[PDB]
Amino acid sequence: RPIIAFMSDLGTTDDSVAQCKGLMYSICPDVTVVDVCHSMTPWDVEEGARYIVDLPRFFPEGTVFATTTYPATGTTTRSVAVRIKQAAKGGARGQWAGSGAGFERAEGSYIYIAPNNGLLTTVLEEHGYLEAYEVTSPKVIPEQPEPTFYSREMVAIPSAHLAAGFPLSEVGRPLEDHEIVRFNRPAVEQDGEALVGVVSAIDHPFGNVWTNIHRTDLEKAGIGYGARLRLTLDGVLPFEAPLTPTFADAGEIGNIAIYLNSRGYLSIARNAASLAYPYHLKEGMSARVEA
Amino acid sequence: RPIIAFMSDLGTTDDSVAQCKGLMYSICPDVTVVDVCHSMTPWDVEEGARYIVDLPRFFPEGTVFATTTYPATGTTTRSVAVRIKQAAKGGARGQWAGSGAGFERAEGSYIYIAPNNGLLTTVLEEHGYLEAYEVTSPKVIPEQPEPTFYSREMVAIPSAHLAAGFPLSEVGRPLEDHEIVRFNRPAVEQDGEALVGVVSAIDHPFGNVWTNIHRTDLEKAGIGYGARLRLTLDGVLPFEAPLTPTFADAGEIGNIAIYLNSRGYLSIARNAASLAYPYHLKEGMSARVEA
Amino acid sequence: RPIIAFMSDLGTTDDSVAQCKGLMYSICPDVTVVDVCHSMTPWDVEEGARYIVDLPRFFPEGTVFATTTYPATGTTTRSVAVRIKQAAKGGARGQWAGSGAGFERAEGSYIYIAPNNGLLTTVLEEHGYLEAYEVTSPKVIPEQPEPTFYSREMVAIPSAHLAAGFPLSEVGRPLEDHEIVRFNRPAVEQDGEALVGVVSAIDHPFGNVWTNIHRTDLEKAGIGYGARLRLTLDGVLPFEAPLTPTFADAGEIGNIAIYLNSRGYLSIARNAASLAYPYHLKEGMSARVEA
Amino acid sequence: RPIIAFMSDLGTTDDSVAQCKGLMYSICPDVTVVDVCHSMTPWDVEEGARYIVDLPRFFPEGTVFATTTYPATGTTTRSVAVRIKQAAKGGARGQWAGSGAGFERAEGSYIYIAPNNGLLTTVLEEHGYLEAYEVTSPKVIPEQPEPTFYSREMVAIPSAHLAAGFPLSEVGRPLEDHEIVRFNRPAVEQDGEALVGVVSAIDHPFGNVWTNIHRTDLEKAGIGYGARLRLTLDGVLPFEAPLTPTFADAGEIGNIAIYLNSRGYLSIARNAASLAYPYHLKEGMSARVEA
Amino acid sequence: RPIIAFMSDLGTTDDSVAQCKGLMYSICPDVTVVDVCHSMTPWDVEEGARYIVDLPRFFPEGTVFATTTYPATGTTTRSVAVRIKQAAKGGARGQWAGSGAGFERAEGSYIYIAPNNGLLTTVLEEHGYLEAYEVTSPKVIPEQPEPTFYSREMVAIPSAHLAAGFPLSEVGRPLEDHEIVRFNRPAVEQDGEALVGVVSAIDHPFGNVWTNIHRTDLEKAGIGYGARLRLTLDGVLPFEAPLTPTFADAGEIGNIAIYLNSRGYLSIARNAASLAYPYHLKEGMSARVEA
Amino acid sequence: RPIIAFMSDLGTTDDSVAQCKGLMYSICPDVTVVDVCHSMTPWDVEEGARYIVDLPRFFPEGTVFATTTYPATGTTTRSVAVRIKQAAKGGARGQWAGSGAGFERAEGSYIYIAPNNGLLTTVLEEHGYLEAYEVTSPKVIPEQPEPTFYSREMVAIPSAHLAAGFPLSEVGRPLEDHEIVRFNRPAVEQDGEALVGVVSAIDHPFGNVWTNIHRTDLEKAGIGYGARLRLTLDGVLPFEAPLTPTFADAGEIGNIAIYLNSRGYLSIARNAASLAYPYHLKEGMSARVEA
Ligand SMILES: Nc1ncnc2c1ncn2[C@H]1C[C@H](O)[C@@H](CO)O1
Ligand SMILES: Nc1ncnc2c1ncn2[C@H]1C[C@H](O)[C@@H](CO)O1
Ligand SMILES: Nc1ncnc2c1ncn2[C@H]1C[C@H](O)[C@@H](CO)O1
Ligand SMILES: Nc1ncnc2c1ncn2[C@H]1C[C@H](O)[C@@H](CO)O1
Ligand SMILES: Nc1ncnc2c1ncn2[C@H]1C[C@H](O)[C@@H](CO)O1
Ligand SMILES: Nc1ncnc2c1ncn2[C@H]1C[C@H](O)[C@@H](CO)O1
Ligand code: MET
Ligand code: MET
Ligand code: MET
Ligand code: MET
Ligand SMILES: [Cl-]
Ligand SMILES: [Cl-]
Repeated sequence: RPIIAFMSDLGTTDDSVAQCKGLMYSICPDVTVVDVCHSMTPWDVEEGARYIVDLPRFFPEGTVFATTTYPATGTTTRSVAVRIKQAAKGGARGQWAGSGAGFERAEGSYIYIAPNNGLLTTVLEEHGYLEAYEVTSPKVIPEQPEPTFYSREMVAIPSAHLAAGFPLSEVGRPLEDHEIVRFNRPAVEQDGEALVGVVSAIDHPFGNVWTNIHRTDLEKAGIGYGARLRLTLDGVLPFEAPLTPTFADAGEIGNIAIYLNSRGYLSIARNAASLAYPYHLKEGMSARVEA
Repeated sequence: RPIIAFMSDLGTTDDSVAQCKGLMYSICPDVTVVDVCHSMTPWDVEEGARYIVDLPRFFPEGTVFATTTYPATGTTTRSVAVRIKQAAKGGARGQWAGSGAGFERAEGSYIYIAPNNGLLTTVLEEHGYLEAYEVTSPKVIPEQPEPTFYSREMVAIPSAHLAAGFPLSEVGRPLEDHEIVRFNRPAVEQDGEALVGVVSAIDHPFGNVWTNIHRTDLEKAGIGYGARLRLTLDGVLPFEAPLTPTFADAGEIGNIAIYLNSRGYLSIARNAASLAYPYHLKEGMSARVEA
Repeated sequence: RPIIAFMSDLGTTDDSVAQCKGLMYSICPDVTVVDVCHSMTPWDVEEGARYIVDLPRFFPEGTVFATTTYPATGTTTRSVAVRIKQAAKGGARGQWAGSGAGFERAEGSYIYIAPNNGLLTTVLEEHGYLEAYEVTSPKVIPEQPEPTFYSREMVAIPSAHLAAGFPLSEVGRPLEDHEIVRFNRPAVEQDGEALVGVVSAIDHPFGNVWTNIHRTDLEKAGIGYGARLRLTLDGVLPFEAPLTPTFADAGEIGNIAIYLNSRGYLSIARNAASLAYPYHLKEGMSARVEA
Repeated sequence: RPIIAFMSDLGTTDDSVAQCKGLMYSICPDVTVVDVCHSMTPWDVEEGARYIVDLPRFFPEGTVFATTTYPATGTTTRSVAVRIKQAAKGGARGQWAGSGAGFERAEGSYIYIAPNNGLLTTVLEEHGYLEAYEVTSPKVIPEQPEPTFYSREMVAIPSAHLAAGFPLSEVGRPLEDHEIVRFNRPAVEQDGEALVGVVSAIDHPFGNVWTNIHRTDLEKAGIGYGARLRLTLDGVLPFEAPLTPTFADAGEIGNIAIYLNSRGYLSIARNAASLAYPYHLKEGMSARVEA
Repeated sequence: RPIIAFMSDLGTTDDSVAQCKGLMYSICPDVTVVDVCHSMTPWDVEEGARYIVDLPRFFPEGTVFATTTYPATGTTTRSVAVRIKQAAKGGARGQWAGSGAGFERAEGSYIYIAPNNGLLTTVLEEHGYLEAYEVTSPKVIPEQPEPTFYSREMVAIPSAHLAAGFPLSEVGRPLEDHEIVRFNRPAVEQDGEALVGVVSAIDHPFGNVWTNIHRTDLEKAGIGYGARLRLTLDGVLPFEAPLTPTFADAGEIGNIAIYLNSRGYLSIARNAASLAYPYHLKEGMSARVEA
Repeated sequence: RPIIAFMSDLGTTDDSVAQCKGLMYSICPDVTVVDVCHSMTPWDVEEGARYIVDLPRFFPEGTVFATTTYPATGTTTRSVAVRIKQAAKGGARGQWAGSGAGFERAEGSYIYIAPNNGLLTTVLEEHGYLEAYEVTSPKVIPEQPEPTFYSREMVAIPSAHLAAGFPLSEVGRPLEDHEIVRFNRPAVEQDGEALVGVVSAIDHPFGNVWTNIHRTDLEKAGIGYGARLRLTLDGVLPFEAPLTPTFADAGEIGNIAIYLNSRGYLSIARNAASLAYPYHLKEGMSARVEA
């Protein structure tokens, strides 16, 4: 039972995704293709990264992540295929996913295949890796790749060979670390007792607000649950709430909750109401926090 | 081949759903996860109800409906898991789904697992139930549920245990009826020969308009096909048309059809054109019909 | 493990699709359903055709394409079921899809099932057909089809019987060619050295612009890679770029690329930026190319 | 203290209008300039005509109407200057305007000055004219008119000379009737008892709906106050109300009133609420009335 | 030199206003018509009131305010004409308007003429009045008023007779106080040290935010300039700033200023930036303040 | 008959402007107040400059230009009052405004009064100045200026004193040149034969596009009428057209005209259609022209 978990920016409006899916079933008859999502902001590798980094602990070992936004499509660049190290505990407290105590996932048990454009930055940082390869072998990519559709040609297709048991180290030469392109994570700065970060995303469809201010960033300025926090978005909209586990802790429908999202990050929202949408709060706006 | 049919408000923009799907495949290797939809109006239990109520007759016996919007996530609340009684004929005339005479579905053959927040109201109304359970066992929910992601923790995960043959009655104690939270259906009033109801939905992507005025509500005011109806949306926009089986019965492209939707309810549309969109007609307006 | 590739206009907002999916699994237990996409512009047969015509080469032989937009739902019209001839090479160069030299696909290896409203126009013209049939048998459609939901009753349901091995020629009587409804493809005109066509689509979610000016139309005005082209949308926005394989060939981010899309068509876009969205360029504007 | 009543499409966003105003005061020191409005849809002569045709009765005799939208600016075309015949009674009943029995206005008492593009169509047809002239004299237009600003140069400037007592017949040679450009008024058709017309305008800022169905058109289908009318916009929105003098006659706030607007035309609206705005009703939709 | 100051909801899109203006110059040849504004929210008497209440001290004595929104147009209701008592000091500090020490304005020196619908509520409250009259005399209103245009017929027209020296007390019988319709001012409540009020308007075109929390409301909870204030709009967006005279006091471009607007009311804004528009802050949203 | 020509960003939605106008009539009974416009982009000094610079040649000698956006309101800053030198020919060829040969305007005949924030930059550039003064005297500004309404207090009021014959040099001390705040004009660069500039404005309500590429900038690259120009907005949308006097020169409705606007600058539009609006072209984009 092989599984390819598919993430791209191909959208949900035409047959793009299906074409990849057609190819995946054609290469690996028994595959289950799990859509991650296909609707990220085109070419936004940083956004992409957020969608792919938290996956491994949820999927059965041997799962293959075909993760792609490919602005460099049709160029000589080639995909990188890495087998990640730890599945890594994640979440508001840092645990294994699943029922009971969660499902402990053995190391070396997932492979990502992605453009070598930085998409895998956070994956590599949070999970580490055992081995990394340039996807150049004509046994796993087309001999005449479609100039514009490298998401299909240099990702989908070879994700399928990988799902189908094609040995990882045969896709092309090993890549040294400096050859795996990285992007720079926007850093969280401890100026004063405060923590400056950014709204790193809007949590659709609810309009919850997500900052890049991680738990660890918080537990080092003191801040843990119960703590009365002042959170300031866009530099002008301040907000006050205690840090709480969840939304209903805010009290009435509409009230502000400051909480840690399911990825471990300081977030803000309204209890059973959208905070972002009425106020057009958006990704890229700054975000300060202090108790 | 166990099937989990998945309905949520998780959206289609991040890895939320896939996280759930990963866990599903991990708990129940053989599962086929069928998306119902994941783009309901967040926290709108009434809306969600409408997407899950008519499913059972279309799915193979033994299907599990993982259905969730969970405003109460992170609280002490626990999901309910019911096995429904009748699959229940549905539709504009009330029939079994499928080719020929349709496929009759044995009683007691589907289980719903949902927040105990009322999402299951109309399900229980239309289908009745054999047994209902508080989803509390550590064998089918996390010991450390992610505060904010109870859709994953108290729904996805346990739906997978259930698909996997985990005995329903072992998820937690039996729930008495009064403990199964219900919402109140907004009622249709026979004031005069008229029927006041409500636009209960816009039928996306077509812009057809659906009222909570069910057939039985109509065949007790007399009205059946052929009948010349006056329908009045928002209290201001009147409409005249015979009740007809379908859209093309309206005649020319753009003409008004008053008809009965595939769920059995009084609806209005334009023949091969959108009624709702040019006029900004919404889920929530007043609907009124007369002869 | 046969496969139904499903394309419709039913949207991703309600349980419509899943109802069809439910029936599919019910009729053909072992089916894998592949979503093509379900968010075509309602009733736009020409658009739908675009989404279905290039699929055969991608899917394993025996794949069944349930392709539907059905404004004539509820009428006496009956769907057509064709087995296509050639899987037909496609793309910017005209190749088999897949790794290596691609996967050659035997003829007579795919069935399309659709409303007889013209959706399969391009299919039939680019792939040809071996045999065509009116879908009338009670063995594959309901005895009381839901008047408004012929996508489900006259497509999904029977697509499932055909996936399940139901002999194609037993769905209903053979249709003669003139009975397969055709729409008229907007033609490309060689007025001068120029080539007048149309923006056939906006390529979502990137905002690339696609014309109905096919490569063949190009290679007979001389035009091939390297050529400096003037492309003029809407009649007033001219555009100058050499015809190149891909986006990055435009140079800096934002630069215009004139290139052939993955379907073989002349297209225009910006390198890692949206061309269509900032300027509200929309399908249907004139499009012209010349040396 | 003579008066130039000024109507144009120059907008209220730049100094365009004021430039004309500046010239007006410069040419006719004692002028009072009355803004009619300057935010007509650019180049829409039919709309402009609506704004200028009913003014004469309101202004003191000798008033000069500088009325302009000039797409032909910078060309050899020259404005027409007419002295109108009748000030012409107007309104829902047909009366002189003002207190008491209103202010009867002598004939031959107002001059219009406009592009010879058809703007004065309705003017000439409802008021008649005594004398018409091509505005060609260097005594009233520039010797080097600004190519793009013929509203200023071929209207405002000369309107000022005429306000200042410049003899009308010395602006340029007389024009014969056939040389005064006319546009064709969309006609109201008595098909049955019904009356087919058009939504001629949206009455901003209220959202009332105005048809080109004049009272006279009404009083010959029988229709006068008290009559129960069916009015049908866009072909599908029917509407039922008695024809009444005013809005409050509809009863409660929000209720539909069918009434005659202040220009004599059949109109529809909501009592102290907008009819057109919530439903995006727009000028140009069909409009029909009957008993 | 008589002046009529004109305020209505007639908009700036057609000849409505001009028709009134035509009539005004016709009744009172020497009048100067000063537009106040014509773009208030139709029928919003409370909004209207805010536009008319602060005027008297700016205009030369004898000025006449023609102030109208007239939902009751065409009914038997009649306008009220009042001569107000004091011109009343206004502003952030409460002073006479003008150069030097300002222009002291004698009592009994302004008349308002308005629908008797409550438009004059705040005028009457802030300025008091000497005498009040029903405008019924056929010497100052038409004998056949246009049903729909009472703004013109029962306001403009008789504002002009009043400007023209027609004795106030001749317009119709005196009205006792209980006959002058009043609306209820939304009250500011001292719950705790805090002051609950409302955003009473958005200050266009800047997007400054205006509350109904008057200076006096502030100087009674202590609050005066310098004071560190917490201001909470919509119940969720808190804000902190010192109360300062003006915008630049906020410091950097973009910073929040809490200040008293030119009408005396607690306001909030961004220094040289819009506060309302990016966040879609709107009239009707609550507004708390506390130091 | 003294004229105050008024330009501000006060908008047209409240009584702001009228407050100013009231004071104007109160200080200078005989004044005619001419609105320039009041809807400029708040605080956008560059924009405002463009609305006030070309006025003088259109107004009678002695006219006073009250021109204001005042971000610094409430601060110690004080307005500047200058008497300009030349009225300065303007336009697409450079002429006096008016009928015949136009009306020559004597030097030293207009005064501008404005915030000393740079609003007057291009005025002083194009017109030069004879004398400049700090507006400080209590005789022409309030002793207690309203902190927030310096447009009224330090502009409207004193413009009225000036219209009223109050000696310019008595408003406050003479200002040396370096004390008259200037902004920097964004410059046009002759890189190659090309001219890079900027869309300096959208010409509302037509959607014509105005560049800061002045005629003289063009007649030194050679370019005069007849010349075939390539113009490139936003760096992406190219355009080809002869330089022509006017719009109709483009030929058919909708065709592109490249021409020189009434202020002398290079502009682009569609003949009797909007260029800017369908394409969302904005004040601020890059403009580039070549041959
Ligand atoms: N106009 C474009 N500029 C830059 N990159 C683009 C463009 N269009 C598509 N892409 C990329 C992203 C897809 O994942 C990928 C599919 O191979 O193609
Ligand atoms: N702002 C919110 N307030 C209250 N509850 C919220 C909020 N956002 C998401 N949720 C809930 C509902 C999801 O279905 C559910 C999935 O765990 O999470
Ligand atoms: N308003 C309408 N007029 C005509 N046809 C409509 C309408 N809405 C849906 N449809 C059709 C097309 C879907 O594919 C189809 C699903 O069976 O339903
Ligand atoms: N793009 C354009 N095409 C054709 N005509 C236009 C355009 N813009 C303005 N106008 C005209 C009409 C104004 O009344 C007039 C003012 O003289 O300028
Ligand atoms: N549809 C309407 N419902 C209620 N009131 C309306 C409507 N249209 C106009 N008005 C009012 C307000 C104007 O000031 C006034 C002009 O006399 O007419
Ligand atoms: N938010 C603001 N920040 C800074 N200044 C502002 C603001 N709003 C108005 N103004 C100024 C500019 C007006 O022209 C001027 C009229 O007094 O008031
Ligand atoms: C708490 S909402 C559950 C889905 C959400 N997007 C998340 O990952 O946390
Ligand atoms: C153009 S890159 C992404 C694939 C594209 N939507 C296609 O159909 O080719
Ligand atoms: C309809 S009430 C306001 C006047 C309206 N705009 C008219 O033209 O009559
Ligand atoms: C401070 S902005 C000046 C105009 C504003 N609308 C007011 O009355 O205060
Ligand atoms: Cl991040
Ligand atoms: Cl108020």
